[PDB]
Order: sequence, then C-alpha cells, then structure tokens
Amino acid sequence: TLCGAELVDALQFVCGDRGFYFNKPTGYGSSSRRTGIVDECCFRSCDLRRLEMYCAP
Amino acid sequence: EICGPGIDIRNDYQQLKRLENCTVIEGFLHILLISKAEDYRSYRFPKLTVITEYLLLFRVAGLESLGDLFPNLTVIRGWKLFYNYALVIFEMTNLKDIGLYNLRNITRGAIRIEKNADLCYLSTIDWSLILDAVSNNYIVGNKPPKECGDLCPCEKTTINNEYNYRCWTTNRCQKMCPSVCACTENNECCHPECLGSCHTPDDNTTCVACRHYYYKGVCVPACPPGTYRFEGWRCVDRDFCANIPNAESGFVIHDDECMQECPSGFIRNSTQSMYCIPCVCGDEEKKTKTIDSVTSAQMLQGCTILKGNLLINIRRGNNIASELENFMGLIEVVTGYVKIRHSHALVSLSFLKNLRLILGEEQLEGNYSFYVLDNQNLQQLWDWNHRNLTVRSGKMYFAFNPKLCVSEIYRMEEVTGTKGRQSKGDINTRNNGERASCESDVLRFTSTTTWKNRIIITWHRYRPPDYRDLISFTVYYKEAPFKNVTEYDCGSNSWNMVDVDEGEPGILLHGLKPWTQYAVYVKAVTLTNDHIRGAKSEILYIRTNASVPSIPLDVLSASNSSSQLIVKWNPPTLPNGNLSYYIVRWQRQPQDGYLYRHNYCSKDKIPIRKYACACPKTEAEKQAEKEEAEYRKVFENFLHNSIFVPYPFFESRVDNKERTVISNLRPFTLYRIDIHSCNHEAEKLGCSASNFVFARTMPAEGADDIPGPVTWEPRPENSIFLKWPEPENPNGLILMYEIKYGSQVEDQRECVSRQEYRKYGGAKLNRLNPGNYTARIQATSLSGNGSWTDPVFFYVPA
Amino acid sequence: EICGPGIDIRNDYQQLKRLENCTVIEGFLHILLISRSYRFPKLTVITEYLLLFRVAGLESLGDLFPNLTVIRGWKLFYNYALVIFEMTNLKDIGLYNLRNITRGAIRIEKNADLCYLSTIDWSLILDAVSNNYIVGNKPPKECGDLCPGTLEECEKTTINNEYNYRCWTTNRCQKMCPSVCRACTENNECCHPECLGSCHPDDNTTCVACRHYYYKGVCVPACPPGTYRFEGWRCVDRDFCANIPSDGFVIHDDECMQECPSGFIRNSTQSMYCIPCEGPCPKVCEKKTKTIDSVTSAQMLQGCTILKGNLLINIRRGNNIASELENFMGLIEVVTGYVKIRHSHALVSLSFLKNLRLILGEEQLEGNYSFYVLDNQNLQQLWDWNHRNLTVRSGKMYFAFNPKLCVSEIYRMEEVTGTKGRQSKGDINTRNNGERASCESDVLRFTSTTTWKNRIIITWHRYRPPDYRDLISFTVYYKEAPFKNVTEYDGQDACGSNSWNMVDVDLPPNKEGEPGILLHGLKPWTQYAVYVKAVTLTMVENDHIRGAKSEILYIRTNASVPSIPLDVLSASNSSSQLIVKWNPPTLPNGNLSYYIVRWQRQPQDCACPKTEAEKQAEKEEAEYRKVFENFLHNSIFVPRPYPFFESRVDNKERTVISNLRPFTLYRIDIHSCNHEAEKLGCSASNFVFARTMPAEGADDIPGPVTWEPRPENSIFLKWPEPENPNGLILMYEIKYGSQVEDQRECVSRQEYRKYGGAKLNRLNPGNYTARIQATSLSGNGSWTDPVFFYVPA
Repeated sequence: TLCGAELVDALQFVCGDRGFYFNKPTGYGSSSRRTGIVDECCFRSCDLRRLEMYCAP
Repeated sequence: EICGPGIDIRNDYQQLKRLENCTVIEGFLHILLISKAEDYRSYRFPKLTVITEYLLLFRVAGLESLGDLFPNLTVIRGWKLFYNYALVIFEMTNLKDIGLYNLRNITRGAIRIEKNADLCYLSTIDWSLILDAVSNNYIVGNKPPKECGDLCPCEKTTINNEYNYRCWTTNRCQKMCPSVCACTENNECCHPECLGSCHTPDDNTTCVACRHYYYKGVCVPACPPGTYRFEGWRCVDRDFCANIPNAESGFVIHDDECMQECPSGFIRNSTQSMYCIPCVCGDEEKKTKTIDSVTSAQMLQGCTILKGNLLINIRRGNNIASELENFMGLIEVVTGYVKIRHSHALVSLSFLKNLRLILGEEQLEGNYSFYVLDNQNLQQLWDWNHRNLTVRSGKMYFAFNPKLCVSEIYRMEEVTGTKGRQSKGDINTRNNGERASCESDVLRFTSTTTWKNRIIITWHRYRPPDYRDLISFTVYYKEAPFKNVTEYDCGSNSWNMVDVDEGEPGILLHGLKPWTQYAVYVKAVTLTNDHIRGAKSEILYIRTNASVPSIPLDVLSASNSSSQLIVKWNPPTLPNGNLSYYIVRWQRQPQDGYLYRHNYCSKDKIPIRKYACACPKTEAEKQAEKEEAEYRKVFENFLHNSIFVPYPFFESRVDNKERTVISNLRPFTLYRIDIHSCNHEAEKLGCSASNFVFARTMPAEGADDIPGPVTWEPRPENSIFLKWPEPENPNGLILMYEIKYGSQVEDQRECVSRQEYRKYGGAKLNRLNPGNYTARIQATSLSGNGSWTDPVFFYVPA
Repeated sequence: EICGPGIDIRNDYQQLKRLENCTVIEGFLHILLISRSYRFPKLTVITEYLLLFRVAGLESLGDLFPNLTVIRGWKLFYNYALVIFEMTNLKDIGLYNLRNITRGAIRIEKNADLCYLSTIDWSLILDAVSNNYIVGNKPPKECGDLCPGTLEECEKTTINNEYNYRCWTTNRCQKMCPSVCRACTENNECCHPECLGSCHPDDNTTCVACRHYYYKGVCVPACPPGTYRFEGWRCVDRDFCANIPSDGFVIHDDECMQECPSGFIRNSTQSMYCIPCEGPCPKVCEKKTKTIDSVTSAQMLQGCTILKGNLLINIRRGNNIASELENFMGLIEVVTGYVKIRHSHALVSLSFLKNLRLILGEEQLEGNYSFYVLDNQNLQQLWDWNHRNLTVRSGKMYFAFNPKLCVSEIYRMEEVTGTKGRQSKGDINTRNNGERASCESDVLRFTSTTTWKNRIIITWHRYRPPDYRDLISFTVYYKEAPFKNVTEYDGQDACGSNSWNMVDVDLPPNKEGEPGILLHGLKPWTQYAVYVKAVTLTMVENDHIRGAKSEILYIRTNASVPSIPLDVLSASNSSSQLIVKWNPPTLPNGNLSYYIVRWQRQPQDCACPKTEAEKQAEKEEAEYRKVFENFLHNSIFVPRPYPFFESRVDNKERTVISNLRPFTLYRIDIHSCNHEAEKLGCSASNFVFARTMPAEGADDIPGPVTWEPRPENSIFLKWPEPENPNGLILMYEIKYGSQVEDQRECVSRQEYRKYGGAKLNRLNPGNYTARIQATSLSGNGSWTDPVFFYVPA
C-alpha cells in the first residue's frame, strides 16, 4: 500500500519523461463525471501494472 | 483578450506557451508537476491580469518567485472555488517569494499556502485589505519565523497588532489606497464601476479591470436587455450563447442569463429549445454523497429530488452555513439515510429548510435512518413547528452532541411520530447536550449560613410531577473572585460536586478557605418515556466569615542615617478580610555587659559590630521535601492559634505602603522591630501574630574624639599621669586608648583600659627616661579606631 | 514521685506551677508562648523529648531546670530529642547537668543570643553527634564567650583538633568524670556503673537516674519475672497495669503495653494476653453501605481487612488519589455484600484494592447483582490480572457506559473468577463499554542501547502504520524503579504525575533516520524502567483505533566512583593510640567493598513539557492536512480509457591505630572504595587532624638541675635539656627563693637554648633554693626536684 507523498514521486518513477494523461475538457459543460486514486492505492494495495493507466501514452 | 475554459499546465514546460495570447482566463488555471529538469528561461507573460476561478500551483520544481511569471495579475473573482479556496500553492520547492504585487482585490475564497518552507515574506503582506474572510485562510508549515527575518527594500499599517514592512519581495512593496474610497494609480477613487485600479480616474472604459460585469469595453452594474449575465463577469448577446459549444452532453436563456440546465419542470420549449418553459440529481452507483466543502456541495446546486444518502461533515470555517443554505435549500426529498459526524461549524441544521419527506429506504446498520455523532458546536436542530417532517422508516440515534437541548429531540420525535420506536440507548441521555441545557423548573434557597470555615446550605424542598421519582440533588461550587463565570462543566479550579438525599433538604460544605467568595448552585438529578424535567437553580454568591490574619514577611530594614530606619516588608499571604493596616513596635537593646564586665584592652583581639531545563524532582528527594514541609507545618500550627492585643515600646499605624521610616532614636544602638498585619475585623477578632527582625542604627562616628585638650603632669619616679576627658557619647562603647609618645617620634605605643581610666582619670607610665618628649592619643570605640589627637609636649629633664 | 502523662503549657506563666510537686516526667514537655523568678529543683529525668518555642523573657534554662540530668528520649519528636526555636533574650543554655542524651539529636535554630555553644562538647553526652542542626544563632565572631576562670579555669579538652575549656555558662563548667573506671559522682568517685548521671559511690540505692532500668530504688538490668518493665525505665507487678485505666495495657513479653504490636491478637481468654496468629490481624468494621468520595472519608477503614457490607465508590476528583487511597483501604480481604462504583471519574484503574480474594455478596443488589460498575469516564484497567486468585460466588456482574475499558479485558473476568454461567447476555453491551479505548495494538520492538554511568541512549524499531501519513510522534516514559513488580498504571489517575516521568520526541527529519533518544540527569547504578508508546492521532480504526506501544524494558547505568565518606571524627582512649569513627557514605554507586585509611605525621613551627491545550490542537492540523491532501490526488490524476601508612577498613566504621608519638599531629584521611575502583579509581578525600594528647611524666626536667657558684654574684642553673620531653618545652618556669621559692624565673628556649641553663645575676647574699616546672608540650604538671642554689656568705 502507498499513500501520501510516497505516491507522487513513485508515479514519476513510473512515468519519468512520458508525463501523465489528462482528459482535456473543451466545450466546458457545467458538469463532469468525477473514483480516484487513494480510493484504490490507499485503502488496498495496487501493483506497478495498473499505474500505467495514469501515465501518459 | 479572453480564453476559456481552462488551462492544464502539466509535465511540459513548453506547454506553457498556451498562455501566449490572452488576459481574461475564463474557467480555471492549473499548473502542476513541472520538473526543473528543464532550465528556467523566464517565460514572461504580461498581458494576463484576471482569472475568473481558482488558481492552482502544485510541484513546479524550478520556480523562484511569482512576479517573474505573473507581473499583471490583479484580481481573481473565484466563481467556482477549489475546496473552499481561490488560490492554492502546494508542494513547491525552489520558490522564494510571491511577486504578486499587482493583486489588489480577491472576492470569494481563501488562500491556503502550506508545506513550502523554501519560502518566506509571509508575515508581512496584509490580506484583510484584499478579501474579507481572513479567518478562513490557512498558512503554516513554511519556514519557521526565527530563520527568516526578512526586511523590505514602504507603507506601514498595523498587522493586527503593529506595523512593519509590507513588501511582496525584496524589490517591490505592498500598494495601498488612502481613505478616499475604487482607486487609481495615484490616489483617487475612480468610476465606482471599478475593481483593482483604473488607468485614469472616473471613466466607463479606462478601468484596468472593472468589477460587477463586463461588456464591449464598458463596465455596467446591469446588462442591457438584449444582453445576458454570463459567468458573473460579463454581458452577452443572444447569438453568442446561441453559438456556445456546450459539450455537456447553445445555453438556455432564463432570468436573462445563459444557464445550461433548468430547474425541475422547466423543459426546452418546442422549437424554442433555446428557452425553458414550465410544464433529481445523483447517481445509482455510489448511493452516497459526502459533503465537506463548497465544491463538494456547489456541484449539487439546483436539485430538489435526491437519491442516495446525505453524509455530511465539515471541519472548520466561518459561516459556511450561509453558503450551504444558498444551495441545498432547494432539496426536498431524499431516499437513503442522513448522517453527520465531527462537524464543527454546523451551528444549526437550519440550511436544509425545504426538506420535508425522508424515505430512509437504504438504511444504515441496525436499519438506522437519522444518524448524528460527536458534532461539537451543533446547538439546535431546525425542527420547529414550521417545518414538519415525516420520517417513513428506519430509526434515529444521537450521541455526544453537547450543545443541543435534550428536549429538542422530544419535539422531533413528536413531529416524526416515532416516540414509540427507540430505546433509552438508541437515543442516549447521559451524554448529549449535557454541557448546556435549555430550561427547566426553578429552585429556591431556603437559607444559607457562614462560619469562618464552614457553611450549611438549605434549598427549598422540591416536589416532582410524579412523587415516586426519587428527586435527588447535586451541588456545584468553587471559588469565584468575579462574575465572568459560567456554571457549566477540579485541578485548575473547575468545579467540585457533592451528592445528597421529614426535614428540609440541606447540605454541609466544610473545611473552606476563610473569606473566599464561593459561588454555589444546586441541580436536580432525577431517579426514574421522555417525561423527565430536572431543575436548575441560581448562581448564588457567598463570602465566608473573616478570620485572624497571618504574619507579614519580607522583613528587611537599614539606616539611611542615624535615628532613621527604613523597613520594607510583604503583605500577608492570607489577609482573610479586607486589609486595614499594620503595626510596628520596637525596643532598645541593652548592650552586652560582658564588654563592660571583661576589659579587652589586655585582650589580644577586639570585637566589631557591622551595622545596617526542569530536572524532574526524583523520588528520594521528594520524600524528605514533603517531610520537611510537614515539619514546618506542625510547627507553625501552634503560633497560628494565638491572639494579640494591639524600656517601653513605641507603636505605629501604617496602612498604605509596606515600608516605613522611623525617627527619634539614639545613635548606633541595637534595635529590634516587631511587626504585625492587622485586618479590619480585629476589633473583636484580635490582631495578627508577630514576626520580628533585628537592626543596628548608624554611627556616633565623630564622637570618639577626646572632648578637650589632652593634658599631662609629672610625678615622682617618672610617672606621667595624663588627663583627657572621656568622650561622653562613645560610638557604641569605648574600650581602650591608643597612647603613642616618645622622645622624637611617638614610636612607643601604650594601651589604656577603662578600669584604670575610672580608677585614676587617665593613665600613668612610671619610671620614664628623661629627655624631650611629646605624646598623642587615639581612642578605641566600637565602630573602630578613634582619632590620633594633638601632639602635646612634656620634657622631664636629665 | 511519678508525673504524667504529658505537659502542655501555654500563655499562662502561672500555669508553670503545674510542676510544683513531681520529680520525674513520664512523657513529653512542651513550652510555648509565655509573656520573672522561678526554680524547679525537683525535676531530674525525662523520658520523652523537650520543646521550647518562642517564650520570650527567659534568662537561661537551668534557672528553670537546675537538675535536668539525663533525658532518655523514649518517644522522639520528628526524630529529635531536644528542640529550641526562636527564643529571644535567651543568653545561654542554662542546662548544666544533662548527661546521657539517649536517642535523638539537638535541633537549635534562629535564636538571637544562644552563644556559649562551641564551648560545650556533645560527644560526651550523646553518641550520634553529627546529626545535629545549628544555624541562625549569633555568628561565632560576635559574642566570644569566656569561661569561669579569667585567672584560672575547669578542664579543657580536644575536639575537631582544638583546645578550649568546657563550660555551659560563665559561672558553670561541664564536668568530665575522668577515666577512673565509668559512671561517676561529684568529687570523682567510681559509682556502681549500673547507675547514670550522679550518685550520692558503689551505691545501688543512692543515685539519681538508674541507667538501663529502675526498680524499687535499685538499679538493675533485668527486673524479676513478676515485675514487668514499663515505659523503658520502671517495672511494676502484674495487677498494677491491669487496675490502671478499650481494655488496659495488655501483657506481652514482660510489658504492660498500650497496644500489643503487630504479629499478634488478644486471646480473649484472659484478654490481657495477646497470642501471635497466622493472619494479618483480622479486624472487623451497622449498615452495609460505606460511601467513599475523597481521601478522608475512608479513614475509618484503615486496616480492618474484613467489612460487613458493601462499597459505593464515587470519587469526582482530588490530588494524586490512588497512592494514599490504597494506603488507606488497600488491606481489605473479603467484603460481604455487593460492590458498586458509579459516576466516579478520577479513577483510572481499581488496582488500589490489594487483597480482595473472596466476595460473597450475602446481600445482593437488585436482581441479584454483586459487582456493579457504572459510568466512570476514566477507568481503563481492572485489577483482574495475571496475579489474582479473586473469587466471587454470588450475584451477576454489570458493566455500562464506561468507554475506556475494552470488552476483551472484562472477557477474561469470568474465566478467572469462576462466575461464567451466572451472568445474562445483554450485560456486556459491547455498544458502549470499550468504544474509545485502545486495547488491540501493534507492538513496537527495540534495536539497541548504550548506558553511560549518567546518560542513556536507546533506539527502537521504525513504525509503519497501514497508512504512511498517520502522524507518528513517539512518547516515551521512564521511572526510577528498584524492582520489577511494576506496570504502567500507578499514577496515571487523571493526574499522571506520580510514577511515570514522560518526555516527548518528535518525528525525525530524516526520511530513514531511526528514532532514538538520549536521557540525562540520572542516578548511577539505579535500575530505571522505560518504555515507549506510539502517539497516533487519527481514526486508524477499521473497527476501533489501533495505537501502538512498546513492551516494558529495564535498564541500569554503568557504575561509577563513590563519594566522600561522612563525619571523620576520632578520639584518643590513650596517648599513642587513636580510635576513629566515621559515617558510611551517601551514594555508594555500587556495592561497597572497603575503605582506605592513611595517616601521616606533621611538621612543627530547556524545559520539556507539552502544553496539552496545544497537544490535541496539533492533532487536528496534521489530521486536517490529511483530508485536504486526498482531495488533491483525487482530482488531478485521471486514468486513460614524613612517612605515611595504609590499612584496609573492610567491614566496620571504626578502627584504632597504634604505635604513634604522643601529642604529634596527624592528617587523617579516609578513602572509600566501591567494588569498581579497581578499574576506575577510589574515593575522593576527607581529612581531619587528631593529636594524641599526652602524660605529665616528661614535662619537668628529670635530669638533675645543678646551680653554679659563678663570677660576679650569680647562679647558673645548668639542668641538661630532657632528651624526650612530653613533646617539647615552650618556656621554662623556675620558681626560686630562700628556702620557700619566693619568685619565678621565666625562660623560653629562645632564652634557654643559647644558654642551655639559667643564670640569675646580682644576688643578695644568703642561702636560696628553687624548683622548675617547665611549661612543656604537655603543660606544667610534675615538678622538678626543688633545686638548692643556696648562696649564703
């Protein structure tokens, strides 16, 4: 399990150069479907496999 | 130039180029996760001056200050906050200061700056002149103060206690505006449609960034008809909102605003979808929706039907209640349970005004429906005879909530028709609202009394609604020097309780400090349905009988001169009654006759009279310490039990100070000085006991001189009797006489006692060799040497 | 004539005449706060202490007590025998006949005129002198008393290596009876040593205070078996005390004692005899309830281990309750009816009850309740232990509304009390009892530690909660603990300041800097006991909060060097022999081994408290940062779709030394080694001088003093200089005359050596004679043969 700042750096250590993925908003609907991370990796443990889901392509 | 609806600076320093163009940032501004791996080239961006909504900074390694990046940022209105805030900077290394001089006015949120010790110049800049809710800001965790000590290169206004250098860096300073008002570059309140500053005063167009709306270079407080109110900062045409790319998946004109959705029952008119005509939010997935911050709540605005749950908890802040009302009020109906925990600024749930119909379908454990817990400063449920409320199912619960009234729950269970549902546990009574109750029956004190140490209180005998309720009593009390005291719940003087059960019910408090204004009041404890009442009572004051005072202290004294004595002391540690005065007595002291009784001329040595961390206390030490204290205690216990009526003595009555000067005294004499405190109640009580002191008056120096000419005479075998008078007032006591004499130098030295001097009237050295001779005398008083008197001559021939 | 039982005197000088009749005081003697001329020659001997406090207007003491001779100090006063305090205008201690102060030690302080002090020995009137207390009198440079003789004295003596006479007041002298035998009388007769003080010689019926006992006018060391001792001095027959005025003074071991001591109880059969039993004095104590609220209201229960009824414990608050609360009640064995504790908060654990073994409940409570506890805010720990053969045999137990006690503790109850199947099932309402305690925990461990004689460094493991962020601010406790029967609930009674000193460490700034601590300000060779508890801050509760504490650990500092031994004093039983007395040390700093003694002749001519109001305040902050944090991550990221000699004082505080030279000084040093000096080094130093004072055999010249018919009329008294005078001659004194020596010759050695004799010139012809008493280092004692320098014509 990882939480806290121990999270953020770890993600760099999995991303490094590639950066992160962001779902860019364009037309600014006054709404958004926003389940996150500490729900996942700070209540149970998560693998270095699924972290790619957040790293940029 | 404007831009919308948001910027996402992330991982790509280069990406910053997206701010090349505009100055009105509609939406938000994210700047996050920028490693300093790329070198800093000072990408200046001057055109930008205002952003509608929040500004976020997170982990941009490689930035030193802010002005370098943002010179012209002046105002951020903050329409949609970011967790109750407007600008937040978090986890920033490299960052030395906030060069944001141009900012003057920020409207809605608060500033949260945290966990960046890499920076200082914080305790300088005043915000209160920018925004209002200073008590909602949050700044700690940056570099400790005693390592910063920064000094400006400007104006100085008290920062809540005192003024200092208010400068946004070592190169700029905090602007301001005098009491003229808007404001201009040089001291003038511009056209009142302004915000921040104006180029030139009093113009509809030259204002740097004008408030309250925007339109076609003009600043209006009310848009024209063809226009509409857009994003709380501008006015628009029909066509523009008709061409907006909603991408919500054209805005609806309503109340002259381009709002995207519509309240209940307001549907896109047939072929006028651009307008809503009159003829419910939440998802089935989560089934619950916590509410902590305005963002977590503003994203709920505009609903009346609700499905899911209402978990609510808020940790701190100002009247968030205002805002939560300004949104949640539209809610009427909820399916699932309602639950509250640890909330602290929820003075009263009044903001859920239009809720009437609760389902409580998906109940909590124990099939619970209405659930509160531990919320401290909640004092009143909105349940009043206006808002009825029909809880369908489930059960209730309350616990620990100390500011509501234990009868409000009763009106609640009334209105909701569940008075035959829950047990004594399911709605606790031991520990809810107990720290402040509403109201109950009054009681009356039968009679008081007072000795010097004890007191017997009698209240009026109470009678309950149903007599088989054992109506016992408690009696709260303490010392009270004042009246700025509550009554409600040891150590640092908090309280002390006592219990008590055909005579009138009274109680006896005992072993009390004399003359201490105790405050007392009784409280009714029941011994048994919610048909309980109890009964509070009145805050009664009582001052216990006076008592004999305690001896003074600090007893010190000296002589600024002969027959003058200065003595300073300490008021008693236990006056025990309004102070009246002190008494001072004194006595001469008979000189030590043994000096008389035993001549010390022959003695080889003569006497003289001087005048006028926390290392934790271990166990073994503490033992003997307590024993010593007990010893002194059992010792002075005797002297404590004595009265005292107010060479002879000579008295005094000093009242004002604790120090006094005494006259009319013989010079250089030993005196002793009894002292007493004396309260104003010793008329029949008796004045205080005694603590003494010693002192010795000042020389007298100047009287050890022989009071005349020293005269000689010759005799048979050469015995020269000398005649010199005794100095009548010796400095204390005269012992002997230094007698120098001789042929040419008075090198030979002679000692002369006081017996022979009283035996003959002088001294006489017998069988002296002839020649020319002269002699001198010095005295030997108590203070010291005498004075080597005049050489007088005598020549027994050869 | 007896005189008892005590004497209280105050505010009435005339009340003094309450002494007119009696001669021996059988008790204490207080004198306090009197506003003339009185004498009391009857008083001879006391048995209890004697106290004088602020009685102004008194000349001396003996003028009020001219025959106080011995004070046997049988009942002290705060470990004292004679105490003076604040006696203005008291010039001098008039008591000039006190002889053998038995037990206590003097306590004299703050008196304006109590001179004539150093001129009084203590070593010949009591035996523990160095426990005295003398301060605040006339500083020794301001009176300078004299002694009866301005011309000639009584005797002078040594103490602390100096000379002066021994006189109480300017008209009395202290009287050492010489080493003739050793009990004495006036005029130096050897009395029958079985008496004490004075003797009116070898008398068993004519003395003042029979030492060691008294009976029927006869000194005696053991009175006959019908005569039982009494008050430490006098015996009486059997019926006497019985007929003396709760029964009288029961008989035990030849004593008629007021209360026969511990380890017995009265055989009601002849109730004046008490038999030793096995139990610790089973004493009993109308109604069945007995409330307790504070420390006092228990007073009427101290000791009676068996109570006929119940207990209702209701304490709101107070001082450090548990200690003395237990010391009052801690002896109860078996209470009859029920036990109940309600609304009482200042309690933390009920351990203060030591010996509750059987609780029978013959008076059950409503619905057959025997054990009832209810709404106690701060109770955490029941004495139900790994160390109780507690037994209950009636009534159901009951528990309600006590947060700080988790159900797992009370669960072990019935399986150690044998009351399992008796209680109902809704009693332990696991809803509330034990909510907010913390009895499940993760256990810390230790890593290492180092122990300097006065500093300790300890380091423990690194903790890692299920979540990293949860604050870790370790809090460490220790206490001085000479044993092992100790666990962490002693003073933590909402006060907490009794038996656990506590300090706080903070999280290390290093990411991996292992957190340990140094402690200072310690006591060498004194076993400490420490442990450390991990202060979480938050609801790490999955069901209830976790918390984490170490397990208790004992330690002791490395040993170290002893300190200076105490009270190096010494007396000469004879010349050329010296006996030493000194006091064992103060901080042995380890098992003592032995002492070191040497002698040598000498030549000729940053506070660390935690403001709790900030403490919990600090919790929320780091807590508040927690929740705010998670919102950040929850909204940013998004997934893709001069020689000297030495001896070994080994066991005793007293050793002689032999074969010296008389009247020769000696620096005396005692050193004391622990069992550690062999590798560390031995004591510091303590010095004292003690001249083996002589011996008048060699004061006069034992060689013949020969005159000489000289040139122009003169007499040369050539006595040879004695080879070994009693040390040496200061100056010679030759009384000379016709046939009765009429004048005296004064000859210093400065005036003798250069001569080697004595010359008297220009004599009137006619026969003469003389004699010499050379003032030697032993003084002018024995006289020479009266020399005959007859010079007739």
